Amino acid sequence: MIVPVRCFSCGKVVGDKWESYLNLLQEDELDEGTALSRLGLKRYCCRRMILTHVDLIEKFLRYNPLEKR
Amino acid sequence: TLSHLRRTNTPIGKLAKPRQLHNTHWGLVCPAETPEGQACGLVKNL
Amino acid sequence: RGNLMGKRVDFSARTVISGDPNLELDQVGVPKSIAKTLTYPEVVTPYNIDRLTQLV
Amino acid sequence: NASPFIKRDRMRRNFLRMR
Amino acid sequence: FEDESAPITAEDSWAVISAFFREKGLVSQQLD
Amino acid sequence: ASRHGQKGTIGITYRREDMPFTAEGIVPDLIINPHAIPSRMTVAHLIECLLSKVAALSGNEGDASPFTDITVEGISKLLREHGYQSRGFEVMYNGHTGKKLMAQIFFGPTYYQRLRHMVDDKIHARARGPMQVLTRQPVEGRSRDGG
Amino acid sequence: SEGPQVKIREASKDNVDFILSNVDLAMANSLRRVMIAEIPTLAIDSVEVETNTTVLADEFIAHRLGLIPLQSMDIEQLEYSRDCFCEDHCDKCSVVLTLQAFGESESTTNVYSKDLVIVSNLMGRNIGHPIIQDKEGNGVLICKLRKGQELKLTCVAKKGIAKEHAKWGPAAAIEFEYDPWNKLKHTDYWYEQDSAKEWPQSKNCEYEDPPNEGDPFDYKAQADTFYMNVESVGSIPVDQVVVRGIDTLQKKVASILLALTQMDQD
Amino acid sequence: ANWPLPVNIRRIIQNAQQTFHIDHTKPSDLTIKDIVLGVKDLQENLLVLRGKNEII
Amino acid sequence: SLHKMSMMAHRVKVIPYSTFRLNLSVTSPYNADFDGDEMNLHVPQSEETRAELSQLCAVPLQIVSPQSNKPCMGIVQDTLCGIRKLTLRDTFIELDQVLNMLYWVPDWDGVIPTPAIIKPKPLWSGKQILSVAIPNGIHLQRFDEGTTLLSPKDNGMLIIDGQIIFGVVEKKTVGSSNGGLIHVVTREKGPQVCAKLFGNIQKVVNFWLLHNGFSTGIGDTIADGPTMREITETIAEAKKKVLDVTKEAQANLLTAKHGMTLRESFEDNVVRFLNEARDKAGRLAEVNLKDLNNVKQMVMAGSKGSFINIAQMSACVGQQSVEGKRIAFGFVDRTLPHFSKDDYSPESKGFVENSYLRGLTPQEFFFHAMGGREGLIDTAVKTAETGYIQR
Amino acid sequence: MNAPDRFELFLLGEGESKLKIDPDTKAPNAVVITFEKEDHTLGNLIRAELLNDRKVLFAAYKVEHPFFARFKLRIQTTEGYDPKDALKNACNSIINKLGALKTNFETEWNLQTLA
Amino acid sequence: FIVEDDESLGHKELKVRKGHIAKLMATEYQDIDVEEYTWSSLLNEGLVEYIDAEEEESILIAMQPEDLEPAEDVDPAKRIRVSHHATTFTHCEIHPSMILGVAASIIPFPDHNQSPRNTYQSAMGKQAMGVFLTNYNVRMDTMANILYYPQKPLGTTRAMEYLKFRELPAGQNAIVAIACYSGYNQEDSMIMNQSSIDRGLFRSLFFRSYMDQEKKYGMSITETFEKPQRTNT
Amino acid sequence: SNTLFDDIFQVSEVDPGRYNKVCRIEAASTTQDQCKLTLDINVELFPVAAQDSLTVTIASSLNLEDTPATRSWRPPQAGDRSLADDYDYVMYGTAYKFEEVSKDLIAVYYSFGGLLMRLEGNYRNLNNLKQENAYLLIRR
Ligand SMILES: [Mg+2]
Ligand SMILES: [Zn+2]
Ligand SMILES: [Zn+2]
Repeated sequence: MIVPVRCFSCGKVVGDKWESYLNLLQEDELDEGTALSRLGLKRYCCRRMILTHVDLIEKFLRYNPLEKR
Repeated sequence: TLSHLRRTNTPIGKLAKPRQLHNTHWGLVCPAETPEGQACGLVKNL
Repeated sequence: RGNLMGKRVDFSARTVISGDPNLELDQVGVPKSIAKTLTYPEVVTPYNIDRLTQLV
Repeated sequence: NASPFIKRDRMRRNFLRMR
Repeated sequence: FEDESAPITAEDSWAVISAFFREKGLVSQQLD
Repeated sequence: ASRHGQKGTIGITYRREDMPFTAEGIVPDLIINPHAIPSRMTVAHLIECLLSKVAALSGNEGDASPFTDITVEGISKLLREHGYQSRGFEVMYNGHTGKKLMAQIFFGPTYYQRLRHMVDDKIHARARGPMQVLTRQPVEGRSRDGG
Repeated sequence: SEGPQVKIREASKDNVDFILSNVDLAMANSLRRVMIAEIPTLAIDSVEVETNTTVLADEFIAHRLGLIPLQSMDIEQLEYSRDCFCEDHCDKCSVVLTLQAFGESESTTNVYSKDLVIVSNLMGRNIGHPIIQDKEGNGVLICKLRKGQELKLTCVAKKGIAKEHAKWGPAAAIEFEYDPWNKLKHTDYWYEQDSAKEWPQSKNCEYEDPPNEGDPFDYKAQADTFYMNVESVGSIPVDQVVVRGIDTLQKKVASILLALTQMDQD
Repeated sequence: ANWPLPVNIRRIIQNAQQTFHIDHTKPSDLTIKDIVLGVKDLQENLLVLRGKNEII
Repeated sequence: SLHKMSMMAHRVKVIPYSTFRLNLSVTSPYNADFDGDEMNLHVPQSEETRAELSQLCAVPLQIVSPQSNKPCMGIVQDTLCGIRKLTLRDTFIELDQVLNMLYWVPDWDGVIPTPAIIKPKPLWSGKQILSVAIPNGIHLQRFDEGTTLLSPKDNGMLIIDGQIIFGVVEKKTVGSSNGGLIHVVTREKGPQVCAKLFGNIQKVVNFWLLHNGFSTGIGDTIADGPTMREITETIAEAKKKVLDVTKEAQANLLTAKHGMTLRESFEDNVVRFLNEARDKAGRLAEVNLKDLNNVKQMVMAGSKGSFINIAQMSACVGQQSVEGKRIAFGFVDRTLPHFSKDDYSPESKGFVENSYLRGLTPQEFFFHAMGGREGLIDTAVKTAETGYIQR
Repeated sequence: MNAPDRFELFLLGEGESKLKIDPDTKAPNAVVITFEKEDHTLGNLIRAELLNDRKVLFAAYKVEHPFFARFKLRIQTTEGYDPKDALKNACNSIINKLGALKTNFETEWNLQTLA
Repeated sequence: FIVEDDESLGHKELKVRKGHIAKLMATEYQDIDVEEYTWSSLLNEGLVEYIDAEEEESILIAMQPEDLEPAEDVDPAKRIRVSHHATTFTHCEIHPSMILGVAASIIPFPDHNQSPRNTYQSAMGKQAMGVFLTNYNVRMDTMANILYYPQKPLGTTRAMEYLKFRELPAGQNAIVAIACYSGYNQEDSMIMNQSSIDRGLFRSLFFRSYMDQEKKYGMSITETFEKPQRTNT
Repeated sequence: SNTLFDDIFQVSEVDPGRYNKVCRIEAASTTQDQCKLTLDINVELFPVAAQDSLTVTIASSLNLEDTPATRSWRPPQAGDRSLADDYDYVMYGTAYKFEEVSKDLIAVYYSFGGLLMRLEGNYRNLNNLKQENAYLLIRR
């Protein structure tokens, strides 16, 4: 629902590359493969972590908080 | 949930063969989506 | 048929089976929780007074 | 050999480029 | 594209399918 | 289970240093048996793994729709263009010793589903417990400490 | 010196690509396994949640926090918590971080690992800081807050190894190759028409002479000249992964020697 | 010719050949009368029913 | 639990996980898989039941089934594939791996066998190391087709004093078959020695297959270009024969076979031609497959798969049948609305000319779905009726 | 629920020793040493180093079950050579080779200036 | 689809053309100012038609438009396909993959599978774990299973784009080796990586909701939600 | 100990079969016109071509001293002298069949771990071979 911290297979930290992955797609107009290779994800185990991730936390954040401070 | 909302049921005491996938089922019910149990062929999905 | 010819019994266990090439042919790998639940009543003898005392 | 990729973002971009 | 009356391909029909699911949805029979 | 009727339970879990590894250091998340393939004739599992490998290497999600003109040879050509063996095999190494396996291993991403059958919701034992009111036999159901 | 030889082909901040020569297969594989699973590292081990109004579960957040790479340069100065005489944790065996995030903005506030604040006394060591790698300066994206949501929690990070849990592993993926030309015939190459054409040559084939295709099979040749590429998660520098792996394997063998001498003296 | 029968005679013959190291060149110590009488008394020793009357 | 071998007595080994663990060879009498199968345990509570449980219901005592006077437990799956691969003539094992294999056998006597090759390198064959698991005094002799005392194909089986002389060890030797190694060992040495044989063979073969590896892939389902052209020509000439028979029947020049009508004889001829087409294409694909083909290796070992699986994955799925006949005209005089009326062509009435590798056309997909649905219905009905019959 | 603690992969328990040496009655001058809380990482290294010893006739290791972090190491040496001394020599040679490897890697890394 | 005479081209052709496809895509990308062109627009212009099984008996349907409509070297990797050798079509299939249901549309390459395996997967796709709804936090369902990290499949069908499978996935892309590694994956078992499990592979949330009411049987026989004490209970 | 059989053979043909490491050679003796050999050879360790002259020897033991396997094999020590030092390819195996081809010709079958040989000839030179284990020493 949010980007995993580490790649499942090898353990490379991919959780810090998610926000820069979206920038490479929306304002640099790169295709997904070049955006993955630019971030340093050269193993397809790491590439499937970012490429196949679904950001379901954005849908969860549209609901109003139950306990609002 | 999507499969449950498009599920059909055929109540079964006749001499027909309602469990087999008929020719006329093309494009109307799924050719391979049915329970493996006693409801095989009787429960169909659109 | 449901109560005399067959019936539910005590001292029985059920879980998923998995393969183990490192077990013997006549060996079953029993979970430790299932082993702690299931019991055998061993009669106390001079041959097993010490082991049964330790188990108690 | 046909391309075995569902690439629908780039076709949306192309169709918006026609518009 | 350039020709309005050109015949469609197998790829174009998915657009038609999209229009179907833009109007019916997957539970259209129950609601109807 | 995979998306092809290939269900099964976890026999054992190995850590990363015990799993086989490729020359790129990639270890599987999952090892399934070859003997599940030929009798079940699940070719689409293999094509799905090959297409998913090409998809992950290229960054474009694979078109796995049924009646399209997508062949195994096209996916194999695309995989060879990425510098891998065209049929999905990879030279793997034994994790216990570091030696190369004599047979090369089919390797790649595959979509797997976690089914709702857990062992912890199914493990059950009863030495003694409550009895039924009528027959005075052990009750039914693991939630009631049944027999 | 006489023994295993190292020729580093490439060196980076988080990658070292080297050729380990004049060494057996077992010791190279043992070094690979020790780097993967045996190097002590600092990682967040326990999370005490005070406030959690996020859309993520407490245990979800705790699992994400365990996988945050923390600085572990001076991890040998830290003690294992099982070997410490404190009650739960202290400065001698743990590093206490805190995380206080509030959604005060209308847009979504991202909670990063740079927001983790060390509140324990480090005693001048070089541990506990979350590792920052990207150019933006933020860390790993921990959570996301909408307006009015709060996340207040305290992490205790203890030293451990990847055999206990993979969050303690600094080794990422370790590339490990030998005999790229298959001159030892350790693989029988699957093929359809031609094994040489259908199997792509590895990048290490430039570092060995190709076979002369008329010479007999060298049955006396053993596996040496390993091509290894260690990648660092970031917890320790990539050279310290290799050095600490050699040290850990050496300590394991020395512990075996010590146990052997202790039961020899009895 | 092939039918299910109790005792595998061929395996017993091979076990005797390999146990006593039959070289199939040295002449045999067996006399023919001994062979015939031994087979006959073996047939009399194959007991399934131990009754001592004509029917059994 | 249809039979007595589906309920047997084991010995407890307490393990630190939540599943029942059991040997792979004992799954065949239990009819047990590991796709979520559950099995019941029962604990005897007295010395009499504990004793007669281990003296009557014990797993080694049920190795040979009284149902078919042959063993019901055998070497299966990965152990069978690895025991075929281990006992090839090409399989030579170097000294370190030989020592690791020898230590993996629990009742190994501690003597390293003299290698089959002394010079220029000490190499042990796989037959030589597998013979360590076989107890001494075991003699087995089986001749396959074309098997002589010299075995050019390395088929058959010769074991003298527990030492493999020749023969690749396959399903005919260590499977649940009469006259195999399991049967001979349990009749000559007893049930406990046969259970130890199961364990020793599994341990040594599983270690070798661990350090050797075995896979299967998409490329194992692919026949080369000339073979695919030959398969297409075979299917095309069978379609030509079907078209000729159709023209003869439509000209009323086809005579009726005795005891059946004109249409029944026509359908029998068409089904025969399509079935022999599928068999010929599959035989071409199987002949094209190399010895390094993994599906071929599994079929040769007998561990999984058969000739028809290779035929359908690689060459041709073939004619789909519902109720023993071709696909009936469920519409008015046609099988699908994409065909014209009165179409008796193979593609109209359910012949799938494509393999699983090449993928089914939508009509072929639907006809194969009808065949699979009929198979599932027949499976459920057969299971219910046979449970009734068994009770 | 039945999952063992992960520290049982590398922590010696109560009443458990690191090594446990038994004489082997199958062959003369042979011992079986049970290594607790170790795995293939130590076993393969020790075995392959023992096979480089010239006076070692047999060296093998096995992990009898992957559930338990322990392995058995069988050593058979020549007459007059204690297998404990063979284990000591193999361990010492591994220590020396690893020290040389550490020094070589440190010098070669210090030669690198692009880090 | 509707197939008409189309005397301009001299042969049967689909009434839907590239202009209608362009209008449909323009409306679709407007949804993500010109005229709204929807499915009912196709229906009202006679481009598509609704056919039931009775009317399907009196029509001839082409499988594909570009193959069976126009009048007639081949790739050996492609499957063998006939063109039916007849040009009197009245309709065309919109796409043959729409013969499948919701569960079977998840299957990648179902035409490369044996049909019982497709049936088994259509059964077991309902037993998978994913995110059934995005408002599970505010729903007190009796049982709910949510994966930590759902991933959209690398190999995906066009049809599941309408099934919202890439938005609410029900699985993970696992790196899978097909190998006889240790003998612990025999008879449908699989060896999972423990290190991958430690990093969250297939880790899931489980929710269970317990309902309880205090019911008034009568005057004095009423239930109360309270913390009981051993002294008076 | 001593040589049970020794002869020089010329390889008539080499059949690889379906193997990659083992080839079955068929050779005929040069000194005797009716003694011939069919033998499986690991050709990666010992490559054999057609029309190759091979000295083929059968021995009951490798040590130079006379005989006094039940003894555990050990790796060869430095300075160990054996008959194998005089040859290029040494195999060890079991005799498993002694058949009579004719009134004079007998054939002996040996199995070196599954590598088979059939050696036939009459009995004035093959009478040393008996149902035991033997070494096959081949030099080129
Ligand atoms: Mg099952
Ligand atoms: Zn990775
Ligand atoms: Zn402390």
